[PDB]
Amino acid sequence: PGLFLTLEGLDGSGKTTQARRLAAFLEAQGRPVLLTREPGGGLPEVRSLLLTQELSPEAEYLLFSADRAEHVRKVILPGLAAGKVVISDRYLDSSLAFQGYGRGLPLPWLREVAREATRGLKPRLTFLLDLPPEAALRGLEFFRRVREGYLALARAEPGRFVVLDATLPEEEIARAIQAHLRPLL
Amino acid sequence: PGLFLTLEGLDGSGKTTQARRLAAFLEAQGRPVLLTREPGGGLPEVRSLLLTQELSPEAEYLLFSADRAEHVRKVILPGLAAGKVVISDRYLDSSLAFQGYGRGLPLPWLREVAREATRGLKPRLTFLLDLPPEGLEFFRRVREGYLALARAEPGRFVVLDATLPEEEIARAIQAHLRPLL
Ligand SMILES: [Mg+2]
Ligand SMILES: [Mg+2]
Ligand SMILES: [Mg+2]
Ligand SMILES: [Mg+2]
Ligand SMILES: [Mg+2]
Ligand SMILES: [Mg+2]
Ligand SMILES: [Mg+2]
Ligand SMILES: [Mg+2]
Repeated sequence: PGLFLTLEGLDGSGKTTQARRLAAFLEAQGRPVLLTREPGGGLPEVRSLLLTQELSPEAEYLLFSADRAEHVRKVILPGLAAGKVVISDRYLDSSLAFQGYGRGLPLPWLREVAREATRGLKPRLTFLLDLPPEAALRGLEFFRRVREGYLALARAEPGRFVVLDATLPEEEIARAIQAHLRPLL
Repeated sequence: PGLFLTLEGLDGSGKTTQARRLAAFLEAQGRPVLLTREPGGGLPEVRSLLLTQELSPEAEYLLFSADRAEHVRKVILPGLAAGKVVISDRYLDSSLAFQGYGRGLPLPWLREVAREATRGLKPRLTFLLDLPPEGLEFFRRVREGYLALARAEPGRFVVLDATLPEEEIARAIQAHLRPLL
């Protein structure tokens, strides 16, 4: 038991919708599931703080890392230990795309920080809902750096990333996630 | 140039009292000074997050580091660039002693996190007010941890007996500084 999955992409890429549909799919199959998300699954106040405040990228990354540290320890690892499929809407790859490719932080430092923040926990599969910023349902150069950063991450770890066309019908996307998922159960 | 100084120790060691007196002493010597402190110097709200019940040592450190990162960029480096004496009541060594020696986090990771957080900025001198720790086992660890950090960097740390009268401590800080004036 225990299966750790994540969803990634730009805000408005369909992640919550696809996390919900994946939950329901797994509920329909009798498989215990836990939905969670970042930011805020570890330290809710990190999410609400950063709604109205803009910090250096380093400080932003470090707040998200503290939230992720609590999130992994109090939510994700306990859920996995109970044998659940734990699905996180955003995880480490979010910081790497947004604070790294987006705001310019060096990836090897981000990962060194993450190593103890996440206790080395990595998803078995990560679904990237890929689209241009203009297609997001909810400046443009920044968001394009993020989109490309995600695609770069996916190219480096083709054993973990599944890249999906986020502009396809939500049902069609969900059925694609289910086919990629079927061999792992 | 600008001069970066820190004060360290357990809570109740007098390090805040000495930070305040040093600032006034330099400020009455005409030298422009910036008095600041951690936690709160970079992200004043960090104080709320740090009080979270059952916070993991990793998360606690990462919170202090977030404040520290903002502190260095927005307050300390600009102060130093203006040629001020910048005095910080607590800096990185507080995390090394409390979250490393106290809560058990590995020092090399703490330092690697710190290297971008702080942008490598080290105090020229750090005044450690050494107070006997009287849970107690945790404060013994922290107290001894601080002494170990001082032993490792004997040019940077000035270890002072925190039970001496306050004005004697102030005079001993002043004497260590006079060669940088
Ligand atoms: Mg991920
Ligand atoms: Mg992290
Ligand atoms: Mg730090
Ligand atoms: Mg210090
Ligand atoms: Mg500090
Ligand atoms: Mg190191
Ligand atoms: Mg001590
Ligand atoms: Mg040292």
